[PDB]
Amino acid sequence: MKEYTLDKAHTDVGFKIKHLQISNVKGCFKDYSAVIDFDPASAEFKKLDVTIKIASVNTENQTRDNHLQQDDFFKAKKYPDMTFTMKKYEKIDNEKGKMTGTLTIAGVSKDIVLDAEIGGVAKGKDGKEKIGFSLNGKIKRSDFKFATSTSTITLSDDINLNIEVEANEKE
Amino acid sequence: MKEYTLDKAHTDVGFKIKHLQISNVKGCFKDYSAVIDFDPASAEFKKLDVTIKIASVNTENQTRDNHLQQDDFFKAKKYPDMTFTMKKYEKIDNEKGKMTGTLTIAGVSKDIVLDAEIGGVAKGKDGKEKIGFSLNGKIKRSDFKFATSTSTITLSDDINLNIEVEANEKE
Amino acid sequence: MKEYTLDKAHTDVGFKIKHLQISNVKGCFKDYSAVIDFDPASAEFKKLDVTIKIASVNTENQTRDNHLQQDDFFKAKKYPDMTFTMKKYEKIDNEKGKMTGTLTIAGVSKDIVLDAEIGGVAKGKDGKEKIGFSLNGKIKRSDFKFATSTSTITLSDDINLNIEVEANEKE
Amino acid sequence: MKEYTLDKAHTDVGFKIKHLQISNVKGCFKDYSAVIDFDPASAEFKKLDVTIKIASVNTENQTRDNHLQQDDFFKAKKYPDMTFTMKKYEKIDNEKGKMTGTLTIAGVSKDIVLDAEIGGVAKGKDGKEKIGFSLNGKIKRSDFKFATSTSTITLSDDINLNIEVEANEKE
Ligand SMILES: *Sc1ccc([N+](=O)[O-])c(C(=O)O)c1
Ligand SMILES: *Sc1ccc([N+](=O)[O-])c(C(=O)O)c1
Ligand SMILES: *Sc1ccc([N+](=O)[O-])c(C(=O)O)c1
Ligand SMILES: *Sc1ccc([N+](=O)[O-])c(C(=O)O)c1
Repeated sequence: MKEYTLDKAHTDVGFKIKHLQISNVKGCFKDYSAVIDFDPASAEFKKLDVTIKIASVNTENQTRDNHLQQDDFFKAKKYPDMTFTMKKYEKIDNEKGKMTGTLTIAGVSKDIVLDAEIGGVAKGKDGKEKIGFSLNGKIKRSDFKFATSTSTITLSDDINLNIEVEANEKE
Repeated sequence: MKEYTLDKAHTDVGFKIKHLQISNVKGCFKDYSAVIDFDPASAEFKKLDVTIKIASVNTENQTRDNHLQQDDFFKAKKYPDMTFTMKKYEKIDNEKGKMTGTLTIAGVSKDIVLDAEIGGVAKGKDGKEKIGFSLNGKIKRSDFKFATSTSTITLSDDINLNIEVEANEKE
Repeated sequence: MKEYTLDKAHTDVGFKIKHLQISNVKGCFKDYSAVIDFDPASAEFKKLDVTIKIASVNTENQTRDNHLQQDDFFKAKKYPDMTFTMKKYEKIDNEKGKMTGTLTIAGVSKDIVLDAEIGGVAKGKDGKEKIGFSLNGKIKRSDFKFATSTSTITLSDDINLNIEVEANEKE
Repeated sequence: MKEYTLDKAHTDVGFKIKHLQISNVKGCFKDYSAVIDFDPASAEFKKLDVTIKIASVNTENQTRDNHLQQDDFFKAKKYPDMTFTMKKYEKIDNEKGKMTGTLTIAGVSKDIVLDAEIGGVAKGKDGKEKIGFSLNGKIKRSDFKFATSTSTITLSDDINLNIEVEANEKE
């Protein structure tokens, strides 16, 4: 037998423990188009039709964006775009109204409600109109059979839509 | 009614979705002491007794370390230190053996097994001995009623011990 | 050395693996009171004030119900009741409207919106009025600093309110 | 305006909230074969070779068992069986020893250690030998690239092996 003293300099009294962390993935699309018909006399939307290029997704990360395009997500090869079609705008007042439309994600379509909040209506510098509104609402992954392989535990079943728009009159 | 065109520059077609992420918290203790009796003739440990100052924890983060000291973790005010006491070393060969001892965390004591792996035995530059071994093993939070408030979901019930030691002869 | 044959009858080739499962806790309250002023000429609510006895919770399980009363949940000793006070009803049509009111849980108050859906308005058998409506909406635990000890991982931050009411005229 | 009183009999003041629950899946295999060479003079294993029919899995549930056979698990069509081959038994004493062998799951092979605990050695009623031992150890899903599609969050990366054997001498 013999006696030793630790060399604290090259000794590590260590442990590893596994924990979970919840975080929001925030994201948008760089490439989309829309048709907007709005009546500032009454603060009513008349037609709102949006097409989004799935390809142009951005969640501030280069490799997860590619993965979104694959079979277990968007399947962008087969279904390159997602679309929203307004069916009904029910005004609450000049600032607020309930929008109902058809959302289509990878060929599956469901009718959703978004909360329209009008942030500002104006006649601009040049005497031509502008508006700044938002559309907000929660859709369920399950309702669109979207990313069915991924469990509702790992990734929430709820997606929260926040569409923030500035827009000017045409021609 | 009137027609608008989005100003893509001040429009954001956005979404938020919640996901979970699993990660290892790695950590050690900066301040501990040990008594080590080892016989290089036979590669057997004779006595190994460690005292760790809970206060000196480090998981590479200043604020979680403080939180570890609180009631729902270490309770360092009441139980400032954790201790290991070897009871039995069962040699497998010169590189490997099974160590059995008493671990005490916040006043609760249980007998654990660690896997001893001898990385190197030597007579040094100056003709005095050295050794470099490791002790590895999994303990269960539940076995020590440790952090009972925190669910086995958020934080694993398993803690993985990795004690890496370099040490030299005494006097 | 010697050769053996398993007795399949008293041999078990076994394994254990840990998995997570997501489930809805559904619940209601057995004991509450309300004041309801409604105008069937216009399908508008005028006053809606509810008081719920936290004590009377029921999630189909005797022991979790008790636990709900404790400090890390309702604190029913200090805050025996939760209250809702209508501030504003904004009609959409005769079937649908947006209700805004003050919810109070354990002394913390916040203004919420519920979606009112009128399932049926009637003059009854005896020529006295009835109505059957629902109130639906999502509140956030975090908004009320409710059950702060429990992580948003183990238990959702979102509570989904579904108030289903049948009601008859007074005196 | 008009005043109503709830019909408590057909009124439900209700809520739904999502929570996670951790549970052990326990399981075994009904159909396997083994070759066992053991020396009761020294309490050493000499040869231990097991073949397990993946098909015969049982986790007390008819539909999850089928799912285990599919591509995202065992792929039983391609890889019908899992095998263990002992390479080395290192005795600790007559009750305990460390077993090292090759585990193969769906064509991927890795060397594992199991803790052998001898529960009983005997010469039976009829003067022929018996033994009753157990083999215990943790393997990692990731080490065998097993069920790669399923996240380490939903299902633990750790599988815990508990092989409980009774066995009698041959011919
Ligand atoms: S367009 C856009 C890019 C990145 C992010 N993001 O922060 O990950 C957003 C967003 O917050 O919606 C939008
Ligand atoms: S002593 C020490 C400090 C920090 C870390 N760490 O990486 O968080 C370790 C470790 O990896 O064990 C040790
Ligand atoms: S009042 C009531 C009791 C039990 C349940 N439950 O199913 O757990 C409910 C509900 O579904 O809302 C209501
Ligand atoms: S062979 C066998 C069948 C069922 C179970 N089970 O309880 O799910 C076991 C086990 O506990 O190992 C074994």
